[PDB]
Amino acid sequence: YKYSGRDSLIFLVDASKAMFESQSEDELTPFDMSIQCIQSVYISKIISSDRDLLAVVFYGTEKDKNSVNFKNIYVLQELDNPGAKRILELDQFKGQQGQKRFQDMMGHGSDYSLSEVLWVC
Amino acid sequence: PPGEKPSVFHTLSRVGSGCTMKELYDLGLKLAKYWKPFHRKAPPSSILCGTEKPEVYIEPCNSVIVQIKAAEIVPSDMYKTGCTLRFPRIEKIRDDKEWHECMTLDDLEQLRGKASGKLASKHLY
DNA sequence: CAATGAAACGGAACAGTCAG
DNA sequence: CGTTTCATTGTTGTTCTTAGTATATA
DNA sequence: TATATACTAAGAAC
Repeated sequence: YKYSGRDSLIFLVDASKAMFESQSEDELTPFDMSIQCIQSVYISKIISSDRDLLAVVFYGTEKDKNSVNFKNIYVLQELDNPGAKRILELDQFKGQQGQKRFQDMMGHGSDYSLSEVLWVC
Repeated sequence: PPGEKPSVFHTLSRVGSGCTMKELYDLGLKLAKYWKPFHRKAPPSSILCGTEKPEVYIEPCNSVIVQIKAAEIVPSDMYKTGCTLRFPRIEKIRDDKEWHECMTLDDLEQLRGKASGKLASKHLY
């Protein structure tokens, strides 16, 4: 494909109360799993293809901001070249204390609609 | 009157240039729930119209102020103000201004009479 | 990776036509 | 007629240069 | 003890 073009991967996690504290057992957590996956892939992409684009955007949240001021959508970090200033932002949420921060800053997880999630991403 | 907000508006010109399409999409999403179909046989009282009629109208309290830069003010038989704008385009979407902060016919007349309709009357230094 | 170019559009004004 | 948008040409990564430090050899 | 000979490892140039 066109060389000057670049790969772009956007990240989008269910922010409802569904998997925020599912934790059937005490050995994993889907949010602690999804955020771990995002952090790992994003740090790998740092070194691998630093020219590319990544973005993380949560849906179903209670606080709101996006390009179109919709409901229950949070664009955590926009599409831009990867960098540490966002490694830290993602890392801020890794942890039980971190999930406490996430819930009391954006929300428990309200109602949502993946139509509007696809529209906004 | 002092302390009160305007209730009757006089159309001046049509503008459709100066905004990036992302800004236009944002403004359309913002205003979508306020547009009402325009009836020539039943026009709104807050918005009088000249010969030019819009396809849809919006009540002034729900609208947005736009900053317009145009070459000059020229006579027109299509707008009630007796005049329109030559080469008009939107410079900024004035989200920092309220709807009632729109100028008045007195301001329009002052601008028209300042330089014989020309809106450029200041030297470059 | 972007400055430079176009092309595409947005009215502005005119008149002839058609309806009525 | 003016404004805006898009697409394309300049863009570079690599090789070589010098460096620096390395040591043993005479 | 002196001398250079070797190397790698830098660099920047294009």
